[PDB]
Amino acid sequence: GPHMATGQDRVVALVDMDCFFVQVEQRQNPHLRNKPCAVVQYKSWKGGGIIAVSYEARAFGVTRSMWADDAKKLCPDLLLAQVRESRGKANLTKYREASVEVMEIMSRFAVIERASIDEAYVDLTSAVQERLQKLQGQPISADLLPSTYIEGLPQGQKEGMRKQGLFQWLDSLQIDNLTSPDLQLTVGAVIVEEMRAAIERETGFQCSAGISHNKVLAKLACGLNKPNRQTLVSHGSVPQLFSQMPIRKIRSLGGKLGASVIEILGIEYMGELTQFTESQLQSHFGEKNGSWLYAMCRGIEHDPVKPRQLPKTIGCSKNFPGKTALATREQVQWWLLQLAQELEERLTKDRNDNDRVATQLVVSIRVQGDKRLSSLRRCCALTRYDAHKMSHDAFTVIKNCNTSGTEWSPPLTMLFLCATKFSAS
DNA sequence: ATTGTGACGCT
Ligand SMILES: Nc1nc2c(ncn2[C@H]2C[C@H](O)[C@@H](COP(=O)(O)NP(=O)(O)OP(=O)(O)O)O2)c(=O)[nH]1
Ligand SMILES: [Mg+2]
Ligand SMILES: [Mg+2]
Repeated sequence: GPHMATGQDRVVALVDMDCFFVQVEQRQNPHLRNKPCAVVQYKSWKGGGIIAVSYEARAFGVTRSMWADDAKKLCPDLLLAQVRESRGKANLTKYREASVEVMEIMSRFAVIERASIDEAYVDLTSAVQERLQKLQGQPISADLLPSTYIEGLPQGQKEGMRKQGLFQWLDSLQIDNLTSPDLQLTVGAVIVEEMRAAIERETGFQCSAGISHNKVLAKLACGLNKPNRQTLVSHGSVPQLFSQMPIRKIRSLGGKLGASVIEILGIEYMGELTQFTESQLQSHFGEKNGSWLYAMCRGIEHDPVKPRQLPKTIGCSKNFPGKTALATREQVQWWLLQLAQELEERLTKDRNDNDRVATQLVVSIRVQGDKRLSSLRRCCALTRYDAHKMSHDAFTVIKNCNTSGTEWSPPLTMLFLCATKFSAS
């Protein structure tokens, strides 16, 4: 009753950019705007692999991970932008820099946790307290939430249903109680409207946001009304939402763990989790997962918004599939040097921008026919931002995989260099 | 012959 804490302390938002790499290319190339288009990596093998799709193109069934030739079968007027290639590999620099544009704007409003190239969490609890004090009890106008959806409303066209849901939400608000969680979420959603307006005005990119009380609900909410919309998921809307929410839709249950939850417990939806005691979940899925699951199916999650705007690692990766697998010593050296050269450029820029230095170089390889994605992961010291030195050290650290008596065997299907263990500089 | 990243957990 009174002592059952509800995980309504925080206001957390998740902002994710809509079809981000396509928007970056559409800003640079006006001819792609308001068109079915996608961004691919490479072009020789089946026209390249798609990693980003505009919503127009999605209406035709185009998705990420499709080959571009297959996508063209679904969508014959599809436009394609290609990722830059450098030293024979995909170069994602332009999007990392567009990302930084967006992150720098988000940082003005609150402390953010970069969750990926195109998305960040925001802890808005302090900002909402401030804005609540400034309103001095003034009610909240639907003008202030022009793109906000309220999940589970209305109850009892799209813009119409959205505005109906927003009016039902706003007429039920107790605006006098500075401590009502629902009010706090509302004020958060006003601030997130302002943040998304600033992002679009200062970059031309559009995004969606989830506003809720924790990261998992914010992230789930963010997807509910993409594109170019934001969704408030209240604590009170969790039971209905989760009663038909497949377990795999929750961040981190989309894989092996989620499948075991489904299979062992004999359930399909998030809501059904509430019928198990914490100990039952801890027995089946370990003590941590169990605690996390017991709280999560009630809408409660405690993972903090970490103050971390920058990646913790900087890495360069390239597959060598099938008959392009590296089979000679010269080949492994030339590609370790290409990877090391890109890594060096990125690290030198990181040092000058962010006043820090990586201290550990990780080399990962896959050998042909291996089942695993990574066959060997070995670390060594990183003492200089010198590509020739890094590549030589990667070779020294992996050379004892070669079973040849000039040749390389088994042939390498992946090289991966990664700088980690950063330190102030 | 999705590929290229990046976080975090387990032991
Ligand atoms: N290299 C590479 N880049 C990828 C991959 N997957 C995604 N990206 C890149 C391209 C993506 O633009 C970007 C962000 O990924 P999302 O937020 O998951 N997708 P988006 O923003 O496109 O659409 P939505 O509106 O649904 O959020 O990361 C991949 O497998 N490989
Ligand atoms: Mg996105
Ligand atoms: Mg994303």
